[PDB]
Amino acid sequence: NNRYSFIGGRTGQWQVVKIRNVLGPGLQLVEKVNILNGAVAEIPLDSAWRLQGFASNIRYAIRTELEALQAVQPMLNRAEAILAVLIPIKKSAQWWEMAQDERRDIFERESHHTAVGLEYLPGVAARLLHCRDLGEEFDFLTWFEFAPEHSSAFNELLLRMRASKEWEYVEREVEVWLKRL
Amino acid sequence: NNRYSFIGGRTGQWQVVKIRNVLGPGLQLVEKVNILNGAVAEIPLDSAWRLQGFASNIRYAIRTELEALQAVQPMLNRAEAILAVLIPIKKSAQWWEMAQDERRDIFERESHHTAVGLEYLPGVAARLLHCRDLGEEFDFLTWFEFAPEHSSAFNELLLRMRASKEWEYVEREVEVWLKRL
Ligand code: HEM
Ligand code: HEM
Repeated sequence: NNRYSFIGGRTGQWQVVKIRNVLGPGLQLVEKVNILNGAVAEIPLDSAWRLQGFASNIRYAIRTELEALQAVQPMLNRAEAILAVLIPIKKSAQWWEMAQDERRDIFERESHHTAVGLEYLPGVAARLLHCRDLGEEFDFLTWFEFAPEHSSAFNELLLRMRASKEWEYVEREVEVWLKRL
Repeated sequence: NNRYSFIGGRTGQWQVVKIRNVLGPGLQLVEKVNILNGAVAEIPLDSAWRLQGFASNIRYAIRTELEALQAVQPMLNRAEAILAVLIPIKKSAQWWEMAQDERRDIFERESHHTAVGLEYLPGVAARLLHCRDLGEEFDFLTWFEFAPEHSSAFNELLLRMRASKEWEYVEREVEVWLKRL
């Protein structure tokens, strides 16, 4: 199953440390996030929101970039990786109307998204889910986990990405900061 | 809503003319296809199969190709376009493991998918739905409609595509020929 749900509520594997509503409408503060490898039909009664997305095929990375990523990408659930961040992201209609070469050029040629990100592996385990096609309010769910010693580096990564040409097309973004229970 | 379901059975807006089980397991012959804008969990007991997929963003076409397509592409639902063909397609695992530059290279540089297809517009209207990400048995639902005068031209297009490098990665394919009721 390539579908995952993130339920904000009073149960889950992750305790919410804080929620930062970076751009556009935020997400209601909750105690925990519950991650499930499947679709959940309705938001539970005592829960505040449900996000969902699916794992999918590569859209932009070229073979040499994939080879570099797979060489350093860490697994999930490392013993030391007790911190995580869930960052749902929505991109603008102007982004989605662009052609494939236009979006690839902004993504890598102009913003160096992969090249910049590669600097912060193997410290940071990063994963991507897609959800525009499900009709969700966000387009992507991005997931990161790392040990506390890499907290400052991860903030530096965020600083760099938010200044990139690609981020001129981000129109909604929320950070859910988490600690493993 | 970008989700569409295709229910093969006794009712629908389209009459089945024939089903050509081109490659791999076919689809049961039915009287009609009912097309619904949205997901459907269950189908009538009278129905034999359900297909589903979603409309999505461009994955391969570059700006100059989009410009050429927009200049000649017809709209769906032309009064004259009383014939349609629903062609579900599944590509191999080897295809999906490839990186984005590798798949683009096969799609256009080697197979001339868009260049060949442009030769059959404006006669043929077309739409692409995606469903690998939904866990479906096919990867794509492709849709084509045209006036009867263009049936032989469409069959020629099929012949040219099935001979391309890209089609060496197609592992399941069915043609559901339809007439608008
Ligand atoms: C930590 C190191 C990172 C690496 C190695 C990395 C690498 C990548 C790669 C290779 C892709 C393209 C996947 C594809 O071709 O389908 C991608 C997509 C994406 N990443 Fe990153 N990334 C990193 C960090 C981040 C961060 C910090 C964020 C958000 C703050 C982020 C948000 C996204 C989004 C939204 C996409 C989807 C882009 C689109 O399809 O338009 N990534 N990432
Ligand atoms: C009739 C004229 C046609 C034109 C102008 C055309 C053009 C295109 C274009 C530009 C794309 C890329 C869409 C994107 O970038 O996301 C595409 C994708 C596709 N087309 Fe066609 N095409 C035609 C006919 C056909 C036929 C006859 C078939 C099957 C029998 C077909 C099957 C597909 C499939 C399966 C894809 C998705 C490829 C993938 O994502 O791997 N097309 N077409």
